[PDB]
Amino acid sequence: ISGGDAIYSSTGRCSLGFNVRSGSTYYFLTAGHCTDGATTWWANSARTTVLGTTSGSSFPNNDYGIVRYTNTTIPKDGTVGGQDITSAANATVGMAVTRRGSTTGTHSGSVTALNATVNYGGGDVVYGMIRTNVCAEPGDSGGPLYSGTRAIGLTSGGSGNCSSGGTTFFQPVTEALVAYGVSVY
Amino acid sequence: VDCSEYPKPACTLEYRPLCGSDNKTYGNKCNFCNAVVESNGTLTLSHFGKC
Repeated sequence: ISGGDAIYSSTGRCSLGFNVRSGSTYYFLTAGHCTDGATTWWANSARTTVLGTTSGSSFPNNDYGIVRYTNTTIPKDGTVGGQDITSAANATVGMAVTRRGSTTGTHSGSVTALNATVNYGGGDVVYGMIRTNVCAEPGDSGGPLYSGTRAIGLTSGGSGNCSSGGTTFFQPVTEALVAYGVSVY
Repeated sequence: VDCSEYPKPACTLEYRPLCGSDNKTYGNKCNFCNAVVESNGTLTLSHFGKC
């Protein structure tokens, strides 16, 4: 399973952001809003292949969660689809980035602004977000935003759609890596 | 589902679909309620789940 593939919790489907690890323990990052309230994650809609259980979740304010893998044999590749990711970097205005998600697949664009606040309502406001002109649609939540072999963010939310164009905001991945003490591979 | 606090300039992107009266599957409640507003109240919910 790699970055961008679908993930299912009890309530719905999101996308795997990046495979990360600390020591010998593997985990995957995804969106906090997908981790909130889910305990087990599976790799298919029928829930027959278990991936693992939620180990941490930060949403609203930030928008990242991590899941620790309990399935010992599924392949946990350090890639996004099949692109390799070898390090993490901070986003910058004008950077060319690409996102992959389980509903729309891969789409590209550029970072247009940093540190934006997005208010999703009912007290769910998130801060510190990367804004871009890449589109994304329901189910794309938590997939990776990367540039080249560099991990940059996790999809959190946006508006528009891919037929007509949209704006998507992403949680900077460096912050999640450092909150959990893990790293990309 | 109540769309009274909409619209919303942005939606989270988890997929938990709903079926609208225009036969389109809406990928989550935030996207469905933003389209009810954009239609000035004429779209309604048909049933939960994909159409």
